[PDB]
Amino acid sequence: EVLDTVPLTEDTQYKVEAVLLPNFGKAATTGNFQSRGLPYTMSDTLGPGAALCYSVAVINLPEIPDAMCEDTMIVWEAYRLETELLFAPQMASSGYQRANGTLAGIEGTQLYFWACGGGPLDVIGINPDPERLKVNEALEGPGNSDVASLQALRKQVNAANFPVELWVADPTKNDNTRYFGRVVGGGVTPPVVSYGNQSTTPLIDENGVGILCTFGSVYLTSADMVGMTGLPGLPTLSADYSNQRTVQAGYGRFFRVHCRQRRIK
Amino acid sequence: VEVLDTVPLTEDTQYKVEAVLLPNFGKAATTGNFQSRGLPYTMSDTLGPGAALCYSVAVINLPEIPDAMCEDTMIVWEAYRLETELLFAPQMASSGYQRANGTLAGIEGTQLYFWACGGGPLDVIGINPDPERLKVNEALEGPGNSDVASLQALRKQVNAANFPVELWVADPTKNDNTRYFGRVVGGGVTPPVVSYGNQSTTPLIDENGVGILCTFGSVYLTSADMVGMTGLPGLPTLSADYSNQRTVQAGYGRFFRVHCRQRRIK
Amino acid sequence: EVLDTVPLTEDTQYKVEAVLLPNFGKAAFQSRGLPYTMSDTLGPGAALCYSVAVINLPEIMIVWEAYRLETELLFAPQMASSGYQRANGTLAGIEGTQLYFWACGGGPLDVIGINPDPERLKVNEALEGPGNSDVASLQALRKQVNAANFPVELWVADPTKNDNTRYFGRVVGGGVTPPVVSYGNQSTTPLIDENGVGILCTFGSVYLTSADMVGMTGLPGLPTLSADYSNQRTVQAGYGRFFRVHCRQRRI
Amino acid sequence: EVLDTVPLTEDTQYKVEAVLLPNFGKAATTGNFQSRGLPYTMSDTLGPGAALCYSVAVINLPEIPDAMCTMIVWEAYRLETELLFAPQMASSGYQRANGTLAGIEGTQLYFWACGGGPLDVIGINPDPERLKVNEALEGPGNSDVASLQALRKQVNAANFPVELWVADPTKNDNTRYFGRVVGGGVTPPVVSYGNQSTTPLIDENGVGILCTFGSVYLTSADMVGMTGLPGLPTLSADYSNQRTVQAGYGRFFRVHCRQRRIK
Amino acid sequence: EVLDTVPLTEDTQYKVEAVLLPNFGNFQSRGLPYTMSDTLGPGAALCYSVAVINLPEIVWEAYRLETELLFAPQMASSGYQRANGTLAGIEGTQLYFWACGGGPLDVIGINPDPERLKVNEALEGPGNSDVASLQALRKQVNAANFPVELWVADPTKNDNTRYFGRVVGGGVTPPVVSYGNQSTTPLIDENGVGILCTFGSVYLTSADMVGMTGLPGLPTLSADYSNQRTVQAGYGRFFRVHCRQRRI
Repeated sequence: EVLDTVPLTEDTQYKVEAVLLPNFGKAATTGNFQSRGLPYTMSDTLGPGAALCYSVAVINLPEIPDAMCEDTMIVWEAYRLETELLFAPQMASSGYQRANGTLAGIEGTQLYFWACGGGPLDVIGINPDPERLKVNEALEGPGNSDVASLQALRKQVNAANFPVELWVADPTKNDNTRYFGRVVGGGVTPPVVSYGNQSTTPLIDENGVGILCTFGSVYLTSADMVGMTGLPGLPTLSADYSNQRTVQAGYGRFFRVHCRQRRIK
Repeated sequence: VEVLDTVPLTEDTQYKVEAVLLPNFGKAATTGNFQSRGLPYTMSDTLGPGAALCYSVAVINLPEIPDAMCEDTMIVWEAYRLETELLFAPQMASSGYQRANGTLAGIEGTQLYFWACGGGPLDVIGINPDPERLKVNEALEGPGNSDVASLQALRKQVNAANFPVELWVADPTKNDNTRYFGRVVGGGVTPPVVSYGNQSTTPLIDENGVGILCTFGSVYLTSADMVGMTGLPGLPTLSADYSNQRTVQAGYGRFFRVHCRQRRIK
Repeated sequence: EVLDTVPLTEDTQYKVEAVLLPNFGKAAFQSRGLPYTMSDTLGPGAALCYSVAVINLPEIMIVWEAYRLETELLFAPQMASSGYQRANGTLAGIEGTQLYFWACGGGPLDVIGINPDPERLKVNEALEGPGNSDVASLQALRKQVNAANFPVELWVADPTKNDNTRYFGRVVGGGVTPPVVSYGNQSTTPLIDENGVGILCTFGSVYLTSADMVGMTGLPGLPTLSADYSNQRTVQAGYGRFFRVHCRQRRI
Repeated sequence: EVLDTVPLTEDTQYKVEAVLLPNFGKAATTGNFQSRGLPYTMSDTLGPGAALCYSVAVINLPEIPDAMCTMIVWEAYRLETELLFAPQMASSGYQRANGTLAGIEGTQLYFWACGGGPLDVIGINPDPERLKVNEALEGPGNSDVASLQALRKQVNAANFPVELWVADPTKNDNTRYFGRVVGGGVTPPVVSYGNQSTTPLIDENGVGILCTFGSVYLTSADMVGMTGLPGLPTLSADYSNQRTVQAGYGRFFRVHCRQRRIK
Repeated sequence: EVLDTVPLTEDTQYKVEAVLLPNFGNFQSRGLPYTMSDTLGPGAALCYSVAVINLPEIVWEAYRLETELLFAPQMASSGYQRANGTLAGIEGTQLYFWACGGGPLDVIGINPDPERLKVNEALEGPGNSDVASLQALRKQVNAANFPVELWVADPTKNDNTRYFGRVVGGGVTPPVVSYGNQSTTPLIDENGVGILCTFGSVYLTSADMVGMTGLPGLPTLSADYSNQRTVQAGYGRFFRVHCRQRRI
């Protein structure tokens, strides 16, 4: 039961910024912050350090004095955010394609994903080919379903080792989270990344209600796979160099989250 | 049917329901074949069951409305808005590698993204794009022999799991109590672009403010999401010798949330 | 001189539907043509022509005014139907040059005839010949699409006329370009001008014209996109183009 | 000083239509109206008849009786413009390697302008040392950058190549223009057209193009890409000496004028 | 503390124009050959362009701007590709960037491969981080030698600068450039406040890499000619900045 916002003052408003760093997770409890992974390989197995995992940040919010009074409590409500991907054009850094006599640049399959909620992101585990695709056991294994059935494995992203190839935001949950993702397929598809500091993203639902941070924190999740790359000053996009193809992630993803106070029953 | 006023909004006169429609490479009418990759599609002239993507359907029962009938009027659920999202992840090791470009192959090729929401099954037109040369296995719903959407082309409703999306098109001359949208992309190496999120919404109301009238007590959902084709994990693809392994890649599922209110009709 | 609309009743409003079928016109319906060839010559049966419908409206100076339409392209993904490309070890699909065009007017569509290469491009006698201009000059041939044999490669909607028609077209070039087709039953298209006046159907009918070339295709289950099979490439059209035209009464 | 519009009557409003034809200029005073050029060549030199030049039209407007008191002038406040073009199939040759029609592809430019005088342009040679320009065409001088020293002219003739002359954003105070460039050698073109779109020409103060010289000046260029010849191979080295620029068939303009008082 | 705008007159409003020229830190629209090496070299790598425009002697508040890229189609200028029997044109990786602020642009230095990507000493080195951590080098673009491959607008700062960038990857990607003199860009924040020019100047920054190119009339997009591939920049980026007065 959501009631009214507390009248706006300096004390009833709070904003916070964070930069989520790319994470080729190798462990649950600690991230591996690097914007390029280990070589991905042309194998049937996702390897730790090679596969891009979700990035997460949990940001504690200030205590609200006299929060509980009568049957109502006051909580922080995140009602708007700005987010931006940090990235530069890749030239000398990404190797050369002999067949086209030029720089290879970044290309291939992509994912651009962000979420903001009052708890960790609900996800579904899907193995696109449960018989043939293998997942190193240091990464969160998605179970045996290739479809998003009631039986598919469900978890929350509370750790550094959830590969983006295996875990999808769960639309049947995430009732107190907003999220947005874009996937691009193909192996040579060019990426297009835009950024700036004038755009903003509202977080309010149809009733004017944002994310209710009833656990005292705001939870951020992201993943930004820009494509694949070769190594600087070496050939790529040729059979002999497939063993060096590497995932290129964004340099980081900036968030600015705006909060106000909201009374709930 | 004359549409009267909405019933005043309360907790009891509004209802929302969720479903996830799973991909189906139909092999039979009454039982779906829920998998997100088919059997190898083949380079042949014949659509085979398990290989060809079929429409997914769900029929979702809505709550009984007590005391709904008065003389010449009744109260029914009206679906006025929906959210729908495709579930999908980037495909990397799962989709093989292309030697010629020394990199992962990923998903590419011909695509279809389709959804429908209505008060009964989706009306479709059967079209064979080449009636003389394109063959269809008898386990699948055969579209008949028209290559054009003439008055004579076969018409059916999608009431089973074995209607291939390659052979059956939403019928714009019918579907007066269904809303639908589809997007087709051609080519054999075309990259897919899929987006999803839980903030977008789709109104279902017509120019008179009237949504889908779920007069039979259920809402009918239909979908198809072919993201492209794929090779097998860790193996070479996009080369002549491995064409017999190319497989259709479907979405993992299609989410719907349907919002309903009550409407009196006369 | 256009005056006021007639007050709205059940009798002063009319809507009609039609599905125009693809036409590879041979003289003045199939969704794939005869093989197109790599040659310098457009053939009847190979080249896509405009589709036309003249739809009679009810007897009622008051005339019917079309103020809004819905239009949708009917099409399915092409997989086994379009053959395979050995070089990429996968299905070929539909690709290449495209045209998506519709018009709605109170008479036939005004067009300009253009031969893009008057010295070298040849046109079979069964098709409506565009004359000898490669530019939309005053001298370029002007006709109306009142028959089934106007090839879309040779006739372009005339923006100096069509004062009582609305039209829209999109051309995509290239030979391997992927097509993108969308359709649904919720979109709609107003037909009214700056002064609130739609199409005035002064002959007692509404005139529809369309062309939907989605690209080229090989034959089912056979190799394509290679030299040996170049003589088998065929134009893929849409299966049909749906129109719903909404009319009211207008005093002239 | 711009004052008020004249109260709208039949006499205080005027609209005019034109179709600007493609021009592969070979001389200054006379256009060369064709929608395909001579073969462009794979050379370091822009050839006359091969390089697309800007198309221009200057349209005289009606005399306004008792215009001076302040003076009344025609103000162009809105226009419609559309490209005339058809799909190119048999006309554009075949790509042997892919066993299909080549169609139109490659580098593109779609440009229009409408103003009260000729378009102001900057001359830029993208490689002053190595790119050569036939002497029948307006040479852009020796700057590869849009500096204060770059050659400046107006498009007052039929021989300004679009590869060498860019609309000048430091001038054109009484012109509106828009351009789109697409690179690459095999990029597919997308052209749309219709008779329902419109383009406003009014600025922040609601003032359009003031036609103080008694005419409206139209400028355009529509390079759709390159093409081979009908029934012949293309997109292969052996036939590269036949690759030709494909222009639009024409560009339609309808320009809407009203009367405006100025001081 | 931001107070009220000063009432509008002829005196309290000011606009200024500039064209920022491409800078391979210095003004040329094609660099030296870029090389297929592991090393960014001076004159081959595109750097940010900068202009500091002094304003007339309360501070000036830039509330609106127009910006456009100057560029022409590249045909004979960009070489020929034998494999497709036609002109190569411009293609490849791209950046289109502009910024307008009351001081220099705040940037973060990032080396995308600290172990292998090398940077010539004449260019501003980004330090050793491949991620935008608190540890990543932080600088302002106040010189002509900041490579756009190494320095990214800092979203954690730039509180008095507006910026926008677009990056396109790949080695053969076609560029699409649009321009015109009717579009405009507001610079005001949610409170109606623009760029406060508290040093009495407006600071402009830009980068426009349209792709790569071969030399005129010569083969390109083939191995033997890779040592001739060169970055193609825009011919210039125009700005018109609109200013009013604001009590501070």
